[PDB]
Amino acid sequence: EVQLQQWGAGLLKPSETLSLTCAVYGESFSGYYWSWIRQSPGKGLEWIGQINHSGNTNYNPSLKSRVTMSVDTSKNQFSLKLSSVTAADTAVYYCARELGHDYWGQGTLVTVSSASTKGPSVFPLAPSSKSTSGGTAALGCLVKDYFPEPVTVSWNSGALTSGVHTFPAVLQSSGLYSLSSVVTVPSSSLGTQTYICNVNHKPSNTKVDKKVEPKSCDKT
Amino acid sequence: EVQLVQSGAEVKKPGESLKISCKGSGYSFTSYYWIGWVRQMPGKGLEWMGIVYPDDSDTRYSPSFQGQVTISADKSISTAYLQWSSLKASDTAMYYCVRHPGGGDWYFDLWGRGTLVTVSSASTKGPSVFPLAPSSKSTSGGTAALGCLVKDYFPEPVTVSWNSGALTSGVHTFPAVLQSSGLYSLSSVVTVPSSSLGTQTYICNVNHKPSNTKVDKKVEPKSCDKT
Amino acid sequence: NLCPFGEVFNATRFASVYAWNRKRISNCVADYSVLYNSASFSTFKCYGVSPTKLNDLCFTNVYADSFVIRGDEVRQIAPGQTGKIADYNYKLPDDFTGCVIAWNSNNLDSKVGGNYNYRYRLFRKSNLKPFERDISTEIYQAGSKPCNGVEGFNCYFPLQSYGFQPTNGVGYQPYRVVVLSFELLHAPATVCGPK
Amino acid sequence: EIVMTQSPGTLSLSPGERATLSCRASQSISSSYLAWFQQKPGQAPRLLIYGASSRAPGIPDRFSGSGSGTDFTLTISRLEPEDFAVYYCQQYGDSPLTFGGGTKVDIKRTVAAPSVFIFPPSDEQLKSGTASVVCLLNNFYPREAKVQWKVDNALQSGNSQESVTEQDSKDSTYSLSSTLTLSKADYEKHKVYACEVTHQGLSSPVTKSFNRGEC
Amino acid sequence: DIQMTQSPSTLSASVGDRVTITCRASQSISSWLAWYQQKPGKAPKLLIYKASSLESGVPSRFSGSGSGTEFTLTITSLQPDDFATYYCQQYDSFSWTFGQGTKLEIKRTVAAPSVFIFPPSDEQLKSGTASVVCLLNNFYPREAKVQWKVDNALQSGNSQESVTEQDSKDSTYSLSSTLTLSKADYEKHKVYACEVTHQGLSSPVTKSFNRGEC
Repeated sequence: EVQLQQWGAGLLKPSETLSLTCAVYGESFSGYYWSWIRQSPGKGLEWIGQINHSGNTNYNPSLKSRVTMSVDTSKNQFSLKLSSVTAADTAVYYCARELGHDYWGQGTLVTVSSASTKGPSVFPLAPSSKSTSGGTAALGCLVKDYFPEPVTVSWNSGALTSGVHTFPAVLQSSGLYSLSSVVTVPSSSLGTQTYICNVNHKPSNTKVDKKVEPKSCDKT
Repeated sequence: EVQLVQSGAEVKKPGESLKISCKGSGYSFTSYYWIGWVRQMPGKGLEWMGIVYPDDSDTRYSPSFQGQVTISADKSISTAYLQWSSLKASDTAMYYCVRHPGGGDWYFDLWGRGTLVTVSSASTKGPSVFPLAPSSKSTSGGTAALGCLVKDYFPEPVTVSWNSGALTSGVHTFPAVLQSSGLYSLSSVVTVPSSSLGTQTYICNVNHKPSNTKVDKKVEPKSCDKT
Repeated sequence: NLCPFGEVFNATRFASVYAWNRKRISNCVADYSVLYNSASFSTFKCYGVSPTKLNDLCFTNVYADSFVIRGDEVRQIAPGQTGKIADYNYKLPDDFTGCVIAWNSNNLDSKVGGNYNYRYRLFRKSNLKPFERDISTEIYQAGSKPCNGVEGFNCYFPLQSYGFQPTNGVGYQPYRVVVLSFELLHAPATVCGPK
Repeated sequence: EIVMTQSPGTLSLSPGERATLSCRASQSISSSYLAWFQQKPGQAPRLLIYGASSRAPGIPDRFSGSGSGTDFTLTISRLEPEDFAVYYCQQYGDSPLTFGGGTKVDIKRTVAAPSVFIFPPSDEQLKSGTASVVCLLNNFYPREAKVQWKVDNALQSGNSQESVTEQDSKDSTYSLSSTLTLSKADYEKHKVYACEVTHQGLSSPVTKSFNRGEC
Repeated sequence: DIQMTQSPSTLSASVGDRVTITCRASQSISSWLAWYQQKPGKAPKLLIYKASSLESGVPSRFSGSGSGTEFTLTITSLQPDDFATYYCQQYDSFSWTFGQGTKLEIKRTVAAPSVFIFPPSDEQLKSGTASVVCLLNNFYPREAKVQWKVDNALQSGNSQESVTEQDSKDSTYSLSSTLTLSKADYEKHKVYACEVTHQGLSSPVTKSFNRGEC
């Protein structure tokens, strides 16, 4: 039961260089070809190339110019270097055995961007007199302009696991990310129970505990 | 049905030019198949002439025919052509159009019914009928023979029936042989009992279509008048 | 003498790139004029020499290697190249002296339905050496079990057939290739040009 | 590069029923060299069928293959929870390898009325230097539903971003969230803001809106 | 040009019997050889390609064998629809050459060749030339010669023969010679004689007639 362990860089910048390394345990490194395979959204799976223990390489003409494969036999390791990375190389890379029919890796997500670490802006969407449908109103919070992923949102510190719908992160024009977390609760509680959206960004260790209140129309 | 249709027969004279055609029907006939020609002399073997690719209008000939004939094609109507500039008497033969199932399989999987080409110096003519009344030595155990002879006729073919098409008792119509005068000769004959001196009035019906000629001629046991 | 450059170029059948046919040429008067001047050869390259001054040399031996490939795998026939044809089937050296010629043969090597007689080697546990053949049909083991000359899971057959149809594209069409390799040694020169 | 194309790009069935997926090549493939991969979220692809008809070890007897030449097909006798995933077709008869786009398999249920809600901005985001309004559709099947924005009875475009949730493990429903972002100047010169929705589960589109300074 | 040689050329046989034919190349054609069938009047038909393969639409009694330089075609369960001519074609190299032909016959008892003589009529002389004829109705085998003697003297280059095909009932041939001459050369001599020679016949029979005698 061959086991493959991957590692390498994560976030990068344009025109930088990407380097990944997969190591093997449980069978003979020699006698087989070892391949790299990337998967992106919309472009499906794709085959990059394969390398042998003698250092012999098979490449894909699409990327023949940028890919460089290497192999260390003593350590049972192989490695990939992809140069001139643009924003189209964001994808999940796997290391596999010849004709991956048998064994694969676990995956390494690689993201390219021009921005750097940054914390989120948290703004609340409150239950107004319009957004109530059957004595059960929807509230929520909105994280905007953060980088990188992932930023995780909870409510009342795990004290709520019903009606919770957290959408994915939509990429904006500013190269940043944004998402919203909405929750439905009975209108018979919006004045009684506390409503908090605890947000945590790990790549920057930035944490927020913001409470939510209704959007009243103050009559001056 | 997948087939190849060829132009009808042809009668010609030396010097003149000629062009015959073959059209394919029942497949991707418009192109992508080699169309070729095969020759057969009267009572002899088969000789290969050449092939043509309609799409690219390529062509491949045989040494024995390179220069003499021309083989061309037309993909629009899917028709192959064989062409002569100056004919000779040797060009009298049957010609078949053939198709290759190409890609290393260079045998002939499809054949036409055949175009007959006659090259003669003479001109159309009507037949001459003569009798072949029984003989004296023909009294062979009662086996008496009678017949008719069609000589000096052109072009082929004629047909020789008997009793308006009612007698077939051992009656044969020999093939037409070519004389040196550019004409043809043949004979039909019937066997009967020697008691047929007065039992039957056999009449040979000779029919030649080109000259619109028809002749019904009776047979009678020749009586050598005594002096 | 006018040695046979026709049994090589003008032949009814050709070989498969994994079993390319090699012919030796010796003691001849070689006319390279039909080739350098002909509208048939789409690809005509020459490495180590100039193609307009071929009748002015005198080599010891000549080798003509003939085969058929796709139309997009003709750039792989050159020194210092990579691909399925230049690593597993036919490999040229780097100090190469000779000439590569290639021309389309869709009329002879194609067939409605498909001509599955031309094959290529797809799988190999290593890379060929220059001017090396491999006609072995052993089974390709890509898994943990031995194949025992028996196909199955992760045990595959390495020789696979091209698919040649006339309605294909110019990149998936057949091309016939002849490689001429000149050999000049310390011995006399038996292949000289005409005068 | 042999181009493989899957059919259909998406599929919706219910347990028990049978499934039929298809792959089509650009040129004829080698003998039958055509594999079928399964992929679930987070995990890596798993091979099921090799040779276009053979079943790999450790695979249930319900996955079957068929076809040849340029057309291949995968069949699933009885769908099961573990069978809802993303499937891929692969060819290893030529070089390079090529996978197909994909063909998802989603669960099927009865239509549902999308619950529509709207949210106004907060003064924090306002003074921050931007504004964004939010429209939330909840608990609707099927996924295909259209939404648009109208500023003072005037269609918009290029200034709205929407996102969809994933099929719940309980009711097989979806959620949609559209955010219409803009500078506060465009929010102070345009008057109204309306979220318009059109779903198969409804008889006519529905618009929920609010005007400037309204609350 | 690869030259093909067939053997035999005229091969008799009966119904239900087994028959074999051979083709031979001047070079080595690995398996590139086809066999065609041709009957009188009709076009040739394909039977076998690759020298050991059969065409769709053919019976099983036909089989092919060989490789290299010698090939054979065998027909086990012979039937009336198999008496025809057969050609071998090679398709290894240009140009493509056929064989020469191997006809089949329908053997029978050694028939008794009869003979008839028919003189001319004075109407032919009115036309300017006369013609006598001599028939060998219902003879077998095919080899049978007719000698013309003008006054017991050979006379060649003056007559013309014509022979039928195999009858469908008795499988016997029929031949006819015609001796044509001018109204002058017809007066050259008087005794016109036809002598039939045939292996099956133990004694060549002769039939002659004087001018104005019969």
